[PDB]
Amino acid sequence: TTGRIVAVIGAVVDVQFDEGLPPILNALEVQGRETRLVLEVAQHLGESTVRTIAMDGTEGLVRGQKVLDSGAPIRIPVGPETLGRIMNVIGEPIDERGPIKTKQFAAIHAEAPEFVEMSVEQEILVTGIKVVDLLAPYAKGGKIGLFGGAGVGKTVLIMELINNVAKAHGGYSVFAGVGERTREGNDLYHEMIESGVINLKDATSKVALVYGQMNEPPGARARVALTGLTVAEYFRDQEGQDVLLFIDNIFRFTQAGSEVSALLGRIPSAVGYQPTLATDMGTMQERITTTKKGSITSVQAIYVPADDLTDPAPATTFAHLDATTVLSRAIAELGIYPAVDPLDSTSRIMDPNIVGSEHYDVARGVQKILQDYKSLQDIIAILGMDELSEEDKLTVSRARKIQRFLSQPFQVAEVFTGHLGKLVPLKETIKGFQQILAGEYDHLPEQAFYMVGPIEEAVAKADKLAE
Amino acid sequence: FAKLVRPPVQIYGIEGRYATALYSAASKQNKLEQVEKELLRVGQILKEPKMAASLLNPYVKRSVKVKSLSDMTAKEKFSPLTSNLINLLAENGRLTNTPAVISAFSTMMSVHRGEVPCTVTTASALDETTLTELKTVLKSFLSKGQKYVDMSAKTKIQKLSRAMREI
Amino acid sequence: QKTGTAEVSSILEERILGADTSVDLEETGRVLSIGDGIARVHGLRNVQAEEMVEFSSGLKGMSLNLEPDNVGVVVFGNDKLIKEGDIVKRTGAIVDVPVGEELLGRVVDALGNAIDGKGPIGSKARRRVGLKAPGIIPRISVREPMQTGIKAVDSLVPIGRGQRELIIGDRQTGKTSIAIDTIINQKRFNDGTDEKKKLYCIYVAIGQKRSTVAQLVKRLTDADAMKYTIVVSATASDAAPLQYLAPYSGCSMGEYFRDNGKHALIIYDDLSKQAVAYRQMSLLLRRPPGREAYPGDVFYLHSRLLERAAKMNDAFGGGSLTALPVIETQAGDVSAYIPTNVISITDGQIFLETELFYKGIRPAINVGLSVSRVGSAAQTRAMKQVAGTMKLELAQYREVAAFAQFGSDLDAATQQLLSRGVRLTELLKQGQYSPMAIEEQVAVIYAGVRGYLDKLEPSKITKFENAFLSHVISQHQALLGKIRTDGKISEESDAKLKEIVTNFLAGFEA
Amino acid sequence: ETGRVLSIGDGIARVHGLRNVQAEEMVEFSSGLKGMSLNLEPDNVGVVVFGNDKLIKEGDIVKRTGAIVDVPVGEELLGRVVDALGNAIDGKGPIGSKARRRVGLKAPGIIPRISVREPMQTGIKAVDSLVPIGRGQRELIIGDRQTGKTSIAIDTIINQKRFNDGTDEKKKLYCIYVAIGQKRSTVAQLVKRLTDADAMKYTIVVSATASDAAPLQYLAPYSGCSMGEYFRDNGKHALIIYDDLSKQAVAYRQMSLLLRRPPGREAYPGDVFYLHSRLLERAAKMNDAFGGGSLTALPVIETQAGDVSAYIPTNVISITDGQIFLETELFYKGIRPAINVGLSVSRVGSAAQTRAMKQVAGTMKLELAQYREVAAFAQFGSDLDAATQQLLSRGVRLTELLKQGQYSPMAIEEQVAVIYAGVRGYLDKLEPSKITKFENAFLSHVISQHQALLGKIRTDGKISEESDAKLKEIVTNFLAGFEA
Ligand SMILES: Nc1ncnc2c1ncn2[C@@H]1O[C@H](COP(=O)(O)OP(=O)(O)NP(=O)(O)O)[C@@H](O)[C@H]1O
Ligand SMILES: Nc1ncnc2c1ncn2[C@@H]1O[C@H](COP(=O)(O)OP(=O)(O)NP(=O)(O)O)[C@@H](O)[C@H]1O
Ligand SMILES: Nc1ncnc2c1ncn2[C@@H]1O[C@H](COP(=O)(O)OP(=O)(O)O)[C@@H](O)[C@H]1O
Ligand SMILES: [Mg+2]
Ligand SMILES: [Mg+2]
Ligand SMILES: [Mg+2]
Repeated sequence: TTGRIVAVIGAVVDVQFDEGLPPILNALEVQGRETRLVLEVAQHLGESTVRTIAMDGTEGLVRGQKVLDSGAPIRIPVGPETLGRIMNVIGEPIDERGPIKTKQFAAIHAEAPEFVEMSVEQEILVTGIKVVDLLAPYAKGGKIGLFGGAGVGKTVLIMELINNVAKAHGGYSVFAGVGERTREGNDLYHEMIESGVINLKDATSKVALVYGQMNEPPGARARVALTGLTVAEYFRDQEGQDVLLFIDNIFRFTQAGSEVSALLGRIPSAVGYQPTLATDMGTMQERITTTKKGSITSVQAIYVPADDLTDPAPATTFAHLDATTVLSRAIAELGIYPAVDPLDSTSRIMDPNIVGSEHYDVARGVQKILQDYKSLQDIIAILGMDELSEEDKLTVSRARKIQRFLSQPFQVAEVFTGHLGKLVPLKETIKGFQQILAGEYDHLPEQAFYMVGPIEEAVAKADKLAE
Repeated sequence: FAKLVRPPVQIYGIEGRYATALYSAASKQNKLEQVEKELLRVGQILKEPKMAASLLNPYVKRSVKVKSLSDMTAKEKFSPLTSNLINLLAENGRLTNTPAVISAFSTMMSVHRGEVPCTVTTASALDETTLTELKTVLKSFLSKGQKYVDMSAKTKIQKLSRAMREI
Repeated sequence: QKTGTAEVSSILEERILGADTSVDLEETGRVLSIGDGIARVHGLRNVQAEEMVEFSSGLKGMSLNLEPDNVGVVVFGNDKLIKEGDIVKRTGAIVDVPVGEELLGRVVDALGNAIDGKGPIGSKARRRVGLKAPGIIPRISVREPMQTGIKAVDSLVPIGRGQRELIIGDRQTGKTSIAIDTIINQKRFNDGTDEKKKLYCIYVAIGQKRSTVAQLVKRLTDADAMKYTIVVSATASDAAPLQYLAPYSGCSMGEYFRDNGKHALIIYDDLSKQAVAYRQMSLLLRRPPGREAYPGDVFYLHSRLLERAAKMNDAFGGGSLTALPVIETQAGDVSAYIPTNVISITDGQIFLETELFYKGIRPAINVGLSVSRVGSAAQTRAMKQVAGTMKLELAQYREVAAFAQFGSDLDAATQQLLSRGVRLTELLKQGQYSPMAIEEQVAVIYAGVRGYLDKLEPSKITKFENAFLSHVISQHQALLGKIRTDGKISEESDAKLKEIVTNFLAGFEA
Repeated sequence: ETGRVLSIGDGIARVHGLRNVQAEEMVEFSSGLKGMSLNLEPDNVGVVVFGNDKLIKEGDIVKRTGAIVDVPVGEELLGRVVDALGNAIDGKGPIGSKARRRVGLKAPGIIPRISVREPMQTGIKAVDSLVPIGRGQRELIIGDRQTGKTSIAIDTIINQKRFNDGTDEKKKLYCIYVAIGQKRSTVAQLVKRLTDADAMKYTIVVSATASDAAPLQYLAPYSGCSMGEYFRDNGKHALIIYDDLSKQAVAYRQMSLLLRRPPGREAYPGDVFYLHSRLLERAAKMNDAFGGGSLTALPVIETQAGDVSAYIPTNVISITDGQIFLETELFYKGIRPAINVGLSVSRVGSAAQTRAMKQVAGTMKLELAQYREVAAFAQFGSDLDAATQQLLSRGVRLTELLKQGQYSPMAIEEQVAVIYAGVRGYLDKLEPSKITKFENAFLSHVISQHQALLGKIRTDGKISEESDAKLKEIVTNFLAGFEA
């Protein structure tokens, strides 16, 4: 029915209802705004009152203002006419192109794909990024996570991912920027119109955009990700299609949840996250999945607060992944972009009975030698290098080569690197390392592997640096 | 479950919560007025030199304080469906509170009737009308018949201002 | 705040008028408020502590706070289906779960319901998830082996039946595999003819994603292990009290086999995630936060549960429940609140480490930190007469590891221990999903622990053991199968071994 | 028109009345004091007083304004010094404030914008080569106290003389400078510094300091933003510097705690992120269809013992488009301005330089993060192959280059001059202990001789094989004339 605001703090408005107490989750309508204001219901304090989160700023509201029970959960422009279009938290379009035109709408608060719908098929999605493919390949239609502290190359990676993986793809992609930089959305729109995965003219757009950046309220950010996945959940269940869902940054979801949690009546828990950080994540990751009906390759990027991979946010995220690429500040700081930690990155399909004994045996061999080099690391740098074995100056030599050959000039990073982009096919990666490992280049100097593509392009820099 | 007669005075939010009850408990049997006066009386059945040895006494408790309030109800001019707002405050340990619960009973009664705006210098305009500042003039006619930065701030300072004609 | 629930308007009004909904709120009540999975309720003036109630909208709930003026109820499910007012009703409900053999092969949820989509469970019996554990006297000292079939474990960290050994380690180190392979290995006993040696497996998944528990059961099915395994699963998007509960259900379904002279193994993967859930309920219930914000009963929680695995003396069936709880540690901190607690409750730890993992040590068991307080007693004699030595030798190898590097020229006496050490170490490496039989193990360890492998390049060892194992398994199924049933290594079997080892190596490296 | 005061203390007035007051709407007080609504609760409005709450007493009168909070705007502010509400405080009588913008403005969404392409020069070799800012960028200055965090933002405004005293209407940059939390003794000494070097003219300076009330520091950097929003929304170029957000946050914390909003990490309130996020988004590079106008923002953060895990410093870094780190260690070591190249990033890269700089320093940022690590590996006196003998034989000299004086920016042209000297290897054979008496000459020698070459590179902003050729001798014409 109709309801009247009783109280308002920051982002949490309580409302009172004569008769029609809206069920939790039910989207409510603020009457009297120069721009639409929705209030996702959050609890029944009782006496016909309901506490709620605002999907925009409450600047202006007034005790008694008119609120209307929209009768059901936030609903969005799910459907095929979302491609090329920048949606938002509540459906409303914001590329300025007048209503998104569809007669199919779905609530963003769904249940989750039951046990029996689970698909157990996993096959290697090659990305052409050497480090990921060699040591921790992603899997077609699986949950992938990009771990990173601030500034280590999380976002750039996901670009070079949407560039590679999502271009040579004839299905549908849904990129949803939750809680990060507005500059970076505008930035992608135009790259994605230069490439024309978004085409303003025809209807050949292969990419739905949902957006709710670090400039919006906690209400928004807390739900922007619920929207962008409702969008990609359609393209899955219907088409049976191969939906690529990118998020950046799934962290801002729990942070956003944090900001209001206080004002919602929660004794805080460890590190001061919501007492619900756990399940909030669960009933929401458990939706970004692959059913028998369809498949969603998911590439989330997770902020690691202060790089502490144990911070209850990134920590709890790990359970929900099938392949995790973890980014290292110490690696980046050495100039080795993409700063992937070849010893904290993991895939479920790194099984010799899935990738073959050549692949596997070769990855693990690289992983090993890098680990061994890490071990000699505080002998040598404080107690004389040449005091090493013969065996060891050798496993150092090769290691540092291997370690650098693992870098890649990214195509979306030419602006930084200075070298033209690159991209290596899985089998030339396996081969490249297998060689270095085998002792076939112990003669070429270090820098020759730094930032080249296929292994030969290092033999190139091998003379270019020579004479 | 039951729906509630929230009369557009509302009042509280946390404590005089019993009050907000009986504008809805009363408005079924339209006995609003039967109590508007009933309470006025109990407000002093307790301010006696004979009722304060329990009024603020955690000594007797919810035993002989509720069934010794079957007296100051049944006996006197009460014993209706309002001998109970006591029998509640009796049990729910808030007899020490009723004065405030009656106070608000009023300020919610005289907003179905009167209006409360007040004059400047003396008593209540009780503008019991369908329109605010309509009868604000025609009822105060029975009242006759019974510039340099600083000087700026110092002129509004006497107009509608200060400690002067206030006394 | 000052006031108090129940006490206001909605409720208040009607204590004046005269309200008469038959059930004086004894058998029912109504929702005073609801959010974050907590449902405060008026009435139920007759509910018991921890009783199960039914919501108007059909949902299930549990009565954890019986406060004076209201019952605080935690909601088994999404709560959009609850609103202020809904009537709540005592169902006379006992929180119990389906029990007995009719579960093997099934995948139930936290409460016992099939979710494998294979319809009804023919549960002939029910047992309450909330039960005291066998006291002091019903028990006898753990002695029968519970063999995981993992070389590192069965030799250096023996688990017996009735024991609670903890798989503990940072994330992504093989904690769950240790559990899996253990289940798998159980089959060889279950398809034999010895009842005394069969083992039924409950594996409780708490807090994990479905794409995982699924994957998991596919693997347990491909091994044909599902046939003797119950898989209880309260996944990530299940509500809290489910996860909180799941392990006690699991315990109850194995506690059945225990009390019917049979032998069960339960895995609680992951006992850290259950804690989290219980924490959540405790916090929203507004119960005093303590360290890491966990309640004062998050010890009491796990110690109630894990003290329920035991070895019943003969007079009680002879049965056994054995628990492998699994704790995720953060940056290896085993002094954190939950690790501390569990490590405290259990009687052993198998710690797994990431550096070990990548160095090559897979399984990545740190044999120095790992321990089993049951120890030797849980081991067959054969195993005991090689494992002993190995332990000691690796221990010395450990004391002198430093000189690996800055020691390519040192007392030929300790040049020795290094060699033996790295070799013994290679022997403890093992592939995934490939659990070995105890007599097989004793053989391959015997080889190294007695010298015979000392003059072989470490590299080749995992290949030698691979072929050597095979040779005896097809050929001398003779006095291999005899090492097993006899239990020990006979004066005679010692020799038939030295003959096969030395002469086979001979020809191997030739 | 408005009502009572329920209770007052600590800058927090509870009010029983105001029944139709907007949340976030500013009220006014009996004594003529502007307050503010922030807690709209059932039975009262908690109001954050914008000044000394001694004058307030129980019972006073609070009256609505109807307005959400706003401030003076426009060129009528330049050269002035205003408190957090716009009021002038340099004793020069009111500003000509016809323009009046709201503080509580949300930031430009996706469309109104365009990739940051416009070089915002600092005149600091260090910054303009290795972490270059551009108009619309947020680049954070972070560091321990007394590391040089301010002599960055000051040296930069003092650089904008050159452009603001000329013709080219794009190269012009008007400067706002919020001063949150500091002491007046300093705000002043700083204006005096601006004034002297003659830059004060193009520069608002909003100042909410130590003694100013709490909500006044809360608000200050927002106010100073609106003032810079105008300059962009009307086709011009603004550079606002919040100094510092650390002190602001602290202030917001106070309000929040006194308002009884349950405390979080380090006592701060939940939205303490939202606070800096939203403010800092409001700096953008507007797209042509909207003015072409910009708002570059240098927020400033102060760390404890270097701890960048501190709630705040980690938040603000996650927000800005990169940052400069400071480090006392380098400072005393001689590396003034103390920067830490390897740890400073500019998330806009060369996309914000002239193609003149880019050519002398576009892959030298990933070189002084490897020459770094490759002199920390072979620190000790041994032997290293033919490849890594040189990288060191260079760098030591190169660093002596970004060593720069204070209050003495450089125009991009000259920066390209010296950077060229080394990067092309015309210093690869000189004892570092001289590489300063050198530059201090070779740059006053090629301003007195060739205003020629500078002319070109300065204008077309590039080094054609033409320009390059001339250089290739002007240089050489110097090393041989000193040592050889
Ligand atoms: N004995 C082994 N040899 C080689 N690889 C192994 C071995 N055991 C496990 N792995 C690999 O290690 C990976 C993950 O180990 P896992 O059993 O999941 O431990 P975990 O502690 O449960 N990690 P997680 O459940 O995500 O916190 C898998 O992909 C395996 O294939
Ligand atoms: N490039 C430079 N060369 C030599 N001295 C410098 C240089 N830059 C700054 N200084 C000096 O170092 C001091 C600190 O500079 P400042 O800008 O106040 O850093 P800060 O961290 O902002 N100090 P504070 O506001 O207390 O935090 C000054 O008093 C300067 O004169
Ligand atoms: N592929 C890359 N090659 C070289 N440098 C990179 C690469 N990716 C990121 N970087 C460096 O890291 C910085 C930050 O990248 P970003 O992905 O935005 O961090 P975040 O992980 O917080 O989103 C860049 O601006 C850049 O200088
Ligand atoms: Mg990013
Ligand atoms: Mg696991
Ligand atoms: Mg400063």
